[PDB]
Amino acid sequence: RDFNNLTKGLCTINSWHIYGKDNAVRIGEDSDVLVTREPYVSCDPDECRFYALSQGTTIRGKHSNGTIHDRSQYRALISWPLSSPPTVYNSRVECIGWSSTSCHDGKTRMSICISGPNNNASAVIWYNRRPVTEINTWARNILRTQESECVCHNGVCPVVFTDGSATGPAETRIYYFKEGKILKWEPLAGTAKHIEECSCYGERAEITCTCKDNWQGSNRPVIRIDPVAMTHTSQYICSPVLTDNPRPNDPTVGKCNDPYPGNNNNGVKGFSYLDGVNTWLGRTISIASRSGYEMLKVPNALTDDKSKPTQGQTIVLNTDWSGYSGSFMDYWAEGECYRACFYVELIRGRPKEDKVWWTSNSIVSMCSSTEFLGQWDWPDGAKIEYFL
Amino acid sequence: RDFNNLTKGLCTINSWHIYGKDNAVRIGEDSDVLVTREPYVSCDPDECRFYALSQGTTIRGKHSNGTIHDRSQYRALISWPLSSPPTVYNSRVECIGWSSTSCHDGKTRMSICISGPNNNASAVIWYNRRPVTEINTWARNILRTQESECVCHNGVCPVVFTDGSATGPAETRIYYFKEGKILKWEPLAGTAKHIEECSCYGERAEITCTCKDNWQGSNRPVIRIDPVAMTHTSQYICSPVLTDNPRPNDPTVGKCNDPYPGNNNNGVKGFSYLDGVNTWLGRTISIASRSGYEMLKVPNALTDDKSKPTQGQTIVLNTDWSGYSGSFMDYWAEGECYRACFYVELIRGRPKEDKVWWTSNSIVSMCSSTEFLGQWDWPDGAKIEYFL
Amino acid sequence: RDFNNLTKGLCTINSWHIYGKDNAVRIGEDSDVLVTREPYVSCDPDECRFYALSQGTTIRGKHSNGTIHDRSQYRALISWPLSSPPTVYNSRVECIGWSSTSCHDGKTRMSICISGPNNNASAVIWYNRRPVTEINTWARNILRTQESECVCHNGVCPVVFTDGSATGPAETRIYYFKEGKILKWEPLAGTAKHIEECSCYGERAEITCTCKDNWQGSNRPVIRIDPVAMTHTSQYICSPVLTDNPRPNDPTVGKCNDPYPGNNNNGVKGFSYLDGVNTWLGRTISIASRSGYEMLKVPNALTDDKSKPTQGQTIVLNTDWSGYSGSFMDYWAEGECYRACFYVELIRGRPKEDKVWWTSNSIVSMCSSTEFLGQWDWPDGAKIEYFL
Amino acid sequence: RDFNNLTKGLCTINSWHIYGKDNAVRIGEDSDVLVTREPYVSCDPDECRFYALSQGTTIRGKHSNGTIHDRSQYRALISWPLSSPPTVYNSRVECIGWSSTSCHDGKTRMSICISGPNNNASAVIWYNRRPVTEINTWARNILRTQESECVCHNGVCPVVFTDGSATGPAETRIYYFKEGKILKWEPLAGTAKHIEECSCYGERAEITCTCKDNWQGSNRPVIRIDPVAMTHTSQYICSPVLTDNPRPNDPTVGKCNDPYPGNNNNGVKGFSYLDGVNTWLGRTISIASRSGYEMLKVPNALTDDKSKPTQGQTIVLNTDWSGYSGSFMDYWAEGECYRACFYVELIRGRPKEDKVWWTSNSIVSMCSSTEFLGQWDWPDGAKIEYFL
Ligand SMILES: *[C@@H]1O[C@H](CO)[C@@H](O[C@@H]2O[C@H](CO)[C@@H](O[C@@H]3O[C@H](CO[C@H]4O[C@H](CO)[C@@H](O)[C@H](O)[C@@H]4O)[C@@H](O)[C@H](O[C@H]4O[C@H](CO)[C@@H](O)[C@H](O)[C@@H]4O[C@H]4O[C@H](CO)[C@@H](O)[C@H](O)[C@@H]4O[C@H]4O[C@H](CO)[C@@H](O)[C@H](O)[C@@H]4O)[C@@H]3O)[C@H](O)[C@H]2NC(C)=O)[C@H](O)[C@H]1NC(C)=O
Ligand SMILES: *[C@@H]1O[C@H](CO)[C@@H](O[C@@H]2O[C@H](CO)[C@@H](O[C@@H]3O[C@H](CO[C@H]4O[C@H](CO)[C@@H](O)[C@H](O)[C@@H]4O)[C@@H](O)[C@H](O[C@H]4O[C@H](CO)[C@@H](O)[C@H](O)[C@@H]4O[C@H]4O[C@H](CO)[C@@H](O)[C@H](O)[C@@H]4O[C@H]4O[C@H](CO)[C@@H](O)[C@H](O)[C@@H]4O)[C@@H]3O)[C@H](O)[C@H]2NC(C)=O)[C@H](O)[C@H]1NC(C)=O
Ligand SMILES: *[C@@H]1O[C@H](CO)[C@@H](O[C@@H]2O[C@H](CO)[C@@H](O[C@@H]3O[C@H](CO[C@H]4O[C@H](CO)[C@@H](O)[C@H](O)[C@@H]4O)[C@@H](O)[C@H](O[C@H]4O[C@H](CO)[C@@H](O)[C@H](O)[C@@H]4O[C@H]4O[C@H](CO)[C@@H](O)[C@H](O)[C@@H]4O[C@H]4O[C@H](CO)[C@@H](O)[C@H](O)[C@@H]4O)[C@@H]3O)[C@H](O)[C@H]2NC(C)=O)[C@H](O)[C@H]1NC(C)=O
Ligand SMILES: *[C@@H]1O[C@H](CO)[C@@H](O[C@@H]2O[C@H](CO)[C@@H](O[C@@H]3O[C@H](CO[C@H]4O[C@H](CO)[C@@H](O)[C@H](O)[C@@H]4O)[C@@H](O)[C@H](O[C@H]4O[C@H](CO)[C@@H](O)[C@H](O)[C@@H]4O[C@H]4O[C@H](CO)[C@@H](O)[C@H](O)[C@@H]4O[C@H]4O[C@H](CO)[C@@H](O)[C@H](O)[C@@H]4O)[C@@H]3O)[C@H](O)[C@H]2NC(C)=O)[C@H](O)[C@H]1NC(C)=O
Ligand SMILES: *[C@@H]1O[C@H](CO)[C@@H](O[C@@H]2O[C@H](CO)[C@@H](O)[C@H](O)[C@H]2NC(C)=O)[C@H](O)[C@H]1NC(C)=O
Ligand SMILES: *[C@@H]1O[C@H](CO)[C@@H](O[C@@H]2O[C@H](CO)[C@@H](O)[C@H](O)[C@H]2NC(C)=O)[C@H](O)[C@H]1NC(C)=O
Ligand SMILES: *[C@@H]1O[C@H](CO)[C@@H](O[C@@H]2O[C@H](CO)[C@@H](O)[C@H](O)[C@H]2NC(C)=O)[C@H](O)[C@H]1NC(C)=O
Ligand SMILES: *[C@@H]1O[C@H](CO)[C@@H](O[C@@H]2O[C@H](CO)[C@@H](O)[C@H](O)[C@H]2NC(C)=O)[C@H](O)[C@H]1NC(C)=O
Ligand SMILES: *[C@@H]1O[C@H](CO)[C@@H](O)[C@H](O)[C@H]1NC(C)=O
Ligand SMILES: *[C@@H]1O[C@H](CO)[C@@H](O)[C@H](O)[C@H]1NC(C)=O
Ligand SMILES: *[C@@H]1O[C@H](CO)[C@@H](O)[C@H](O)[C@H]1NC(C)=O
Ligand SMILES: [Ca+2]
Ligand SMILES: [Ca+2]
Ligand SMILES: [Ca+2]
Ligand SMILES: [Ca+2]
Ligand SMILES: [Ca+2]
Repeated sequence: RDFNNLTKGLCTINSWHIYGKDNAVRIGEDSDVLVTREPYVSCDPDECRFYALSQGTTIRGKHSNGTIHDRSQYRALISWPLSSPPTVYNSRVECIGWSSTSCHDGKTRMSICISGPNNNASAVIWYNRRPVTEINTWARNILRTQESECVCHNGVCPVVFTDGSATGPAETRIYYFKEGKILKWEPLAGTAKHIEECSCYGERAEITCTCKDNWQGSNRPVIRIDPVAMTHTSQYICSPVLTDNPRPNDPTVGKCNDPYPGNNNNGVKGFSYLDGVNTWLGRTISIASRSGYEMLKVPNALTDDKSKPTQGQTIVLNTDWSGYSGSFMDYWAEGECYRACFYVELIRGRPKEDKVWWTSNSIVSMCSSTEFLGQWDWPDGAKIEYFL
Repeated sequence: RDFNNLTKGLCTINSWHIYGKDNAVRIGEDSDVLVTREPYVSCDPDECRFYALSQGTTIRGKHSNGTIHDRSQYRALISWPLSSPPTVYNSRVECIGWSSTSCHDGKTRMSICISGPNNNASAVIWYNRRPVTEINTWARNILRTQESECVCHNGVCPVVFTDGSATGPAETRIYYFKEGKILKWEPLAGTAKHIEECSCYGERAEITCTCKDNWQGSNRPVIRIDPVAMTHTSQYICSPVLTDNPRPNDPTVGKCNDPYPGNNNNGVKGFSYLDGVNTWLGRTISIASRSGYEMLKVPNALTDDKSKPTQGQTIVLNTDWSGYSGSFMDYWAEGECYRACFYVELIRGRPKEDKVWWTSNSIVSMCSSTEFLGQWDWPDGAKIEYFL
Repeated sequence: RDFNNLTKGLCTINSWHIYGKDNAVRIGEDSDVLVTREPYVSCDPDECRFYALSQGTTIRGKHSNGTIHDRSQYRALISWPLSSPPTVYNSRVECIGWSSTSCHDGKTRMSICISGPNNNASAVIWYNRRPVTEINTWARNILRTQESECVCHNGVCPVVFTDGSATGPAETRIYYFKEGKILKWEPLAGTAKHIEECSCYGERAEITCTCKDNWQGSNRPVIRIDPVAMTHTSQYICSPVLTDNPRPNDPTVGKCNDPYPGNNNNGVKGFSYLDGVNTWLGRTISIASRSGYEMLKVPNALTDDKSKPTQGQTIVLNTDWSGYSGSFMDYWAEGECYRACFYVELIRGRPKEDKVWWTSNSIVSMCSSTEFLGQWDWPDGAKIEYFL
Repeated sequence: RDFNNLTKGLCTINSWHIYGKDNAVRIGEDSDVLVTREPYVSCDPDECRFYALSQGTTIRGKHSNGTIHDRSQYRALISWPLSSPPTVYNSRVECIGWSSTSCHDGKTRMSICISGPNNNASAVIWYNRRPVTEINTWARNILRTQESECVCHNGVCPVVFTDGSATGPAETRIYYFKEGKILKWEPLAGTAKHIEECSCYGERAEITCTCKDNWQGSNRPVIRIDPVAMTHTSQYICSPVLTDNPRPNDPTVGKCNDPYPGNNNNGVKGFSYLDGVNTWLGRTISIASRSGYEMLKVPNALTDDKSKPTQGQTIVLNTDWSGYSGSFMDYWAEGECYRACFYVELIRGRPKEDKVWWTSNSIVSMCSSTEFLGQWDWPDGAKIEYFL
């Protein structure tokens, strides 16, 4: 109909309720489920769906061997009905590639897939299910993007890309698209020293992205975008409650404009909702591996370098595997506020579980509740032994 | 379009005709059928569908081992086309959880799923396929609901929940929802001493629920709801034709306001159509187990403590496994009256058939006929030996 | 929109072109294809689909053992997209039962399924996918119907049913339905001595049904129905070109009002297009078994007791298995005439191929061409050995 | 809505971006994927889909044995969602046969399938999913057509057919269809000596077809059609950059009106975009087998007998199997020009890989970009050893 405008603020997050869970690995042990990774969730005005990068093979299939690898010609961005697993028969291919993002502007959806060899990748921007624009690699070193939904305001959908080194300064760009066309792009500015895999959400005409500094920071970089002025700023979450993985133990004081040191060249896609006292941070429980997952209410985390948790909710036990996590919201829901949501990728297989030769995942997702709900843990649920 | 109003009375039930049957267990022996239990049927203005709580695994899958358990993080309310089996590829997830209800108000559908550990469960009410309201456990002991469809009148959809003990007094509440929002809730009143798993239907602006007294009664408690005044009453079916399972043998006189004694802390979800002389009761044939199923016309069963059968129809032979049973009607059918319908869950596997490690079921459903139709029996039809 | 009216006459049939073929048995050797029999084809204003009676199991499934049996509680009328096979995942259940018919009146579809034990069967008439009317057995001996599509004119859809003996006089009735309701029914009249499994088509406000005399005739009985007056007549195809199976060899003169003798208590569902010189008869090539299939142009076959073929087309070689055959037309196609169509059931398995324990079939269907097209043969195509 | 008119010219092709890839063989190793060959892509105003000739069996199925054969009664033209594989459950049958073409005229789609024995084949033209016209073989020797999409202009959709010898002069006809009806047909004229499997596209009210001279030419014949005047011309691509397979090595000067000699009675379906300096030719890398695939910018290839490449892009490495290739465009995309697209059939199995008994393929497809994008190679990706 008309382009969606981020006119609402976030609902008060007093807890998280279960939203969707596909049990993909459990089910796929005996059905035609595609191997995936890098999943996310994204809504259209009339439906919300699961998304992920397929590996072009079923989990039980012999070609599942080797799926620990991130980039190949057999990957594609696929979407499928909420809480169903990604099967060969119900998965819709959005585009071909090994890195992606996607978002609905209120009229139709834009999907972006990057493919290519490491030194010669290219992004193709699809709009209304047709290819419209292409962008060639600018630094010839793994052109890559969000791996979770983008956000639009009045037809303008900003997207963060990075090209170049993963362990030194790289060239990050913010593209402002409208109907799949490039209105403008800027180089990253601000104090964030390295950006990768941004998780974004929008509220009150502003888009907030919590990304990952693979190079040096264990605290997360944040990019705040003005989609009208088509400008942005960047900094790090000030809070001592560190949210990357791996990471050092939490200090008593964090860093607002520099990476918090202790762990180099590694990390995991993650997210946060930065809204004053209504601030919630997601993170793996383990400081060493992609294990467990918890949400922590850390009032003013973005700007307070001594902020610590006032409430929390465990999502996945530390004795269970987690993975990437990102933000999304149903911008077309009823009500006066946007309900914050997120997903956690529950990785199974390699490298942690090497008795099998594949790597895949399932998805669990929650949204906020203004109630103070009881908590449960949500593991993948599959028994690896069954796959042997 | 407009909210549906319960303006019609029930059609005269002179017999029951076959409505739907999915043969899920037979088919699933060699196809991707999800393991389920707690099924039901519910109609939208343009389609009627089968519903059930998936176990997050196929029957042939290795994760089917252990599905005798009722609550886990791998369950979800799913719906699928009438008479098809619940397959991985055609099952639509309504919400995540281990206890549910769902009903269409004429404009859109409300689905409710409860999830959580036993001492910290919560219900999330979905409307128009979006989460709208959440209710935290009030007694910290297995918050649970109907396991069959709710009913709406002018947008108001009452739902019966129970939280607390299964073998002593508990806290049952009647919630009046409208567009997924809580208009009001009441504690249970009347003479019913314990309520669980209500089976409801509506006619002439009144909603009748036949539930189960797990604690003491072998006769069934009944809750009659006024969805306009948003008030209710409760009693037991007066009839000596006892309809819970297990149960003692039928006496010559029943109880109207107390549980009929003889069997404690056990029972099965069931239903009835209480409409004066047009009254029909469903029940297992066996007084000891979930075996067989029959419909008995017991005129004035609700109010006559000496009422006995005047007609009957066998649905499932006593040599075949049955299970839960509940009511539903197509409130959007043509004609001058609502045609009473019901389903019977045909449980296969554990605990009765323990040579297999799973527990699942298929569904059979009938609706009333004003004709006096010949009868057939409708078993699940699967051979357990094939699964060995 | 509006009820369809049989305003056109048949197109001139100069040959038959391939219309649809599902290769169900070939495909089902390694995919989730339901076991079926008694198939047919029927069109809606916007789509034409394959129909059949499922056996409630896949062909590869262990429950396929015993599917030679015609009636069980596990059968149902299913429909699926033209030329696709009947799979667990794409088959839509129309109703439950072991004998059926179905037809679209231009506004919506009426489907009829009969279920029950032999002495207590009942038909339930569905309209707009809802049960509307039920008819109890009148002779307590296998109430049964067409097994191919019915035909409507101005909302009136006549259907032929038979109840009683298969080897002596029975009680055949013609029901005139409108919106699933019974407007009227008549007992069979005319000279046809026994009627079963009528194959019908409509043209110029008249409905012609070629049925089967299981009792005595090797020539086929024909019922011509006036859907406006709601009256009918019956006789036999006069032609010496005999079209039942089994049957004696063709004589030089046939019978117009008596069964042509030579074979008792057996037969096969079949069809014909009786339109003066534009008359075409279908039949198995073998006089002993359901083997092969051919179309023969026999001018004035219905009324000329010495009529013999003037043209022909082989459909299935005598070295290949055939089975039931029936008529249907797309009453919603463009043009000035109705194009005659038919299907042939290609039965595989028992009793002819007893190395397997199942019985199923695939479907081949053709429509007429005004051209004189070259001919091909169309076998099922599966290798039974693969199933061993 | 209204018939589409070829009002735009081609976009400038500066490189090719990835459009779709189904990874059919990889996926089908462990899922219900139909065996196919002769694939293509074709768009409707609201969706673009993959098309191919099914073999009526899954790849893992036992009936896959022998699928190297081109014509049988078990083949059919099927279409399925872009980039999904052709599965038993998502494949839509357009018509039955072993040679086909299909195209949308802006209002609805026309599909053509030819079936029959070699000496008695016939084409049936479907429009709006109904059979409308039939054409009998005129030379009694494998009536055959494009194997890729046709193109329409103001409702007129020309199609090229060939009947007769594959190794001597044959009878090629150009049919001009409108709503499935024949408006006119012409015999082939011009200097092309033999025509088979034309790949066509339209721009500025002209339709260009790059075909294959199976008899003598290693350079490709080209047919340019005027869909308004319903007339055409034919010649060969003048360029010395030879594009059939097998073929001799490239000379320094080609032939404009005669086949370039060196290889007789063999070839492969291929295509080209002939647009002055914006000319791009596709071809296998190997001159001996269907191995590899590359796009070469050869300015004025059609008319310049000394034209050589000025740019290029490798699509499939010479160490990977290719096959047929053809053209298609989304005539309903936004913008001022038509974006040239093509697909490459990646054949697996026999005859090159004879350790398996089947022959199938997957599909890769690209569209042009005005950018100068980096290149990747796109192989089928399956490991034959897994199928052993
Ligand atoms: C039924 O359901 C309800 C609802 O869920 C249940 O109630 C919830 O219970 C939760 C668990 O108790 C609770 O979550 C905790 O909240 C704490 C904050 O509240 C307390 O402090 C505030 C502020 O003073 C008070 O107002 C309030 O009254 C409380 O006293 C958080 O602090 C908790 O998080 C910390 O602990 C957990 C372990 O429990 C860690 O995993 C987590 O990371 C936090 O601790 C680490 O980080 C901090 C900050 O840097 C460090 O100081 C600390 O030492 C830890 O650091 C180590 O560990 C991390 C992670 O591994 C590592 O990176 C670091 O380097 C160190 O090694 C926790 O979030 C909910 O708020 C509460 N909800 C409600 C509404 O009440 C109820 O129990 C359930 N009922 C039943 C019967 O089960
Ligand atoms: C073709 O189809 C038609 C249509 O279906 C077939 O006709 C039907 O036939 C049915 C079977 O005969 C019949 O069903 C029975 O109806 C009885 C009522 O009718 C009779 O009584 C009335 C009232 O006097 C008369 O008007 C009428 O003329 C009849 O005489 C019911 O009473 C029957 O139910 C009882 O019996 C069955 C076993 O048959 C039990 O399973 C059932 O639970 C009932 O009996 C138990 O309960 C009562 C009440 O407390 C006890 O008194 C009794 O002792 C039993 O108690 C024990 O068992 C229960 C259950 O296990 C346990 O809990 C308890 O503790 C005790 O141990 C039965 O419903 C249909 O009405 C009839 N329909 C029609 C339209 O005619 C026809 O036969 C078919 N034709 C062919 C050729 O097959
Ligand atoms: C390319 O394609 C074209 C188009 O398909 C091919 O041309 C077609 O070729 C067909 C086969 O030749 C042909 O079909 C036959 O047509 C005959 C009628 O035409 C002839 O007679 C008329 C009338 O005089 C002439 O006008 C005309 O010129 C012809 O001369 C039919 O009579 C044929 O049917 C009979 O024969 C077949 C076997 O071929 C039997 O299976 C069939 O049942 C018919 O014969 C039985 O029945 C009759 C009637 O009672 C008996 O008299 C006879 O003895 C047989 O009876 C025995 O067998 C039956 C069945 O088993 C049993 O029940 C009984 O008891 C006895 O045991 C046949 O239909 C097409 O018309 C023709 N089409 C066209 C447009 O030309 C062309 O060949 C192909 N090209 C190539 C290169 O292959
Ligand atoms: C990142 O991505 C970019 C974008 O893709 C990469 O850049 C591309 O690199 C490509 C590979 O170098 C390049 O493709 C080549 O383009 C040549 C034309 O450009 C050159 O000549 C023009 C004209 O003078 C100059 O303007 C220009 O500056 C260049 O110098 C083509 O000529 C190439 O095709 C020929 O070579 C390939 C092998 O590379 C053959 O397979 C192909 O068939 C062509 O050669 C055969 O055919 C010709 C014509 O008859 C014969 O003369 C020749 O001898 C060959 O003949 C034999 O082989 C054939 C085929 O087997 C057989 O039939 C015959 O009988 C003989 O046996 C090639 O197309 C892109 O244009 C370029 N793109 C851009 C935008 O720059 C970049 O490298 C990537 N980066 C990294 C780091 O990898
Ligand atoms: C989002 O904001 C823009 C205004 O910036 C709205 O766009 C206007 O919509 C009406 C109706 O389509 C037009 O007549 C105006 O010209 C539109 N645009 C501009 C850019 O002025 C848009 O409708 C808003 N979206 C919603 C859902 O209300
Ligand atoms: C069910 O009853 C309510 C009346 O209580 C009907 O609601 C009215 O509908 C018309 C048309 O939508 C409105 O103009 C009235 O204001 C509505 N509501 C009320 C609450 O007054 C409703 O239409 C009835 N449903 C049906 C199917 O007739
Ligand atoms: C089939 O015939 C009936 C007439 O018998 C047509 O029905 C009339 O249709 C118009 C428009 O719906 C009405 O105003 C008339 O009253 C209708 N019926 C009768 C029974 O008189 C019907 O439209 C015809 N069908 C088609 C497709 O034209
Ligand atoms: C393609 O060209 C034809 C004109 O040749 C357009 O057809 C005209 O469309 C309008 C509206 O449908 C009619 O009133 C004219 O009579 C149509 N036809 C002719 C043949 O004159 C057609 O609309 C054009 N297609 C598009 C998409 O614009
Ligand atoms: C099922 O689980 C039980 C309990 O863990 C185990 O002992 C049993 O062997 C399992 N059965 C199968 C077939 O795996
Ligand atoms: C099929 O059933 C028959 C009869 O019960 C039995 O003897 C036979 O062995 C079964 N065949 C198979 C393969 O199970
Ligand atoms: C395939 O068919 C050939 C030829 O009939 C046969 O010899 C061969 O063994 C078959 N291969 C397999 C795996 O069945
Ligand atoms: Ca880091
Ligand atoms: Ca399988
Ligand atoms: Ca009880
Ligand atoms: Ca007979
Ligand atoms: Ca050639």
